[PDB]
Amino acid sequence: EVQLVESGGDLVKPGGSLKLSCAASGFTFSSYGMSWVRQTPDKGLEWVATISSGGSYTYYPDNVKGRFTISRDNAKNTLYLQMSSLKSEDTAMYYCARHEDGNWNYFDYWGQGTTLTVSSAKTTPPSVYPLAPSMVTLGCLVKGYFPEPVTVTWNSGSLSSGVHTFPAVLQSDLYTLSSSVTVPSSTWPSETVTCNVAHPASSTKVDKKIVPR
Amino acid sequence: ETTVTQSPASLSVAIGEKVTIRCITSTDIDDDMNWYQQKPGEPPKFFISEGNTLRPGVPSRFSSSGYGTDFVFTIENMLSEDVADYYCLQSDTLPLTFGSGTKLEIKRADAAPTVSIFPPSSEQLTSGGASVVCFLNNFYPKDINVKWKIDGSERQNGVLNSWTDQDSKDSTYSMSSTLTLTKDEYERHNSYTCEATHKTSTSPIVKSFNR
Repeated sequence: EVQLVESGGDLVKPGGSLKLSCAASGFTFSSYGMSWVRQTPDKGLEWVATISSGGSYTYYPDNVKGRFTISRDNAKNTLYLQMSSLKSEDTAMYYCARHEDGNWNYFDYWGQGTTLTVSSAKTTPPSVYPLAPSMVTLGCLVKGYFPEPVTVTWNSGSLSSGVHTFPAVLQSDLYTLSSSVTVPSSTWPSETVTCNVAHPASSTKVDKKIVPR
Repeated sequence: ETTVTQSPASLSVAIGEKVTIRCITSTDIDDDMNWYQQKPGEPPKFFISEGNTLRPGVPSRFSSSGYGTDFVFTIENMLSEDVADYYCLQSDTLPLTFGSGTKLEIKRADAAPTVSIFPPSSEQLTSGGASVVCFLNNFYPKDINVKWKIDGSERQNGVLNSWTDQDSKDSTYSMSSTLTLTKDEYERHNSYTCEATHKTSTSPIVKSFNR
């Protein structure tokens, strides 16, 4: 079965450089054309670059030619995307995809995708605030972190039902999001309800207990 | 180069109904039109390739037609597992260009939002800030309007709103509304209220607190 796994997504300053890599397995790599496609919530899917099976031909759209460089290592079965002079506009999720043809064609297989963030903003852990007040509804406010992502669970994943975690919204400089969980009234505050927030970027992990005010 | 106009952008339909998505190319593209399905969080999934040929493994209820500039993708009868985003891609000339997509929504019975308000947490006031959160949960349709009134008077500066995707269990929506404001501004007022007008109610459902 075909498998494509890319890595290298990270936070980078404008004008900086990055090198995404894509590991391919489950098929004879040197026979297919490979490619990079990026996706944003406001511009959708967007083809970034394609390279032929032999590596001889490489194609790029205008907006990215000159700065990006696609390349392949047919011995290692790895694909690469060298990016330079990144712009805030290159911020996107980058997908590694295969072409069914030896040169270029439609895309039949896609990797999980790696996310790139170009910004001058500094990595900063979030401030976690507990939200205290049939069943009751409690919440958690994760404020001012950067970059994404942040992992929010309740009782370390013990509370699954009734949880709503809203998409982070880019504030002015930093992100902020909220999560709410609802539980039977007989279980709170008679039972403790903690909210856990992990921000891998800053190696931070906070546990905030929701106590009645 | 070649431009592809997809439509409709978003389509709300109920289970079992026919779904028709259209993609029109600016230039004759032959039969080199492809279609992809994308569920939230996951990457695109190849459904139909050049020549309107179904990719193997895709249910027969999916199909596409067209040659030239007018292409049609249809789902005979939409099931729960079909709720996703669909994209068309022309692979006739560089640059490869995709359609803008069609986001599908499950049409379900209306439902009022369960609103609740939270005054700022102690430790936040301590750090000089004061955010007031208001959760409006499990409602539908998604269209709703929230307004923050700091003592009868409305506020527009300092509001952050986030919505969730259609729930994969009850097909409903939920949104978070956060009124942030200086600790001072906070302490120097009293009645904070969260007003929400939803298709499901004549009277704007209100939730407030004092001090």
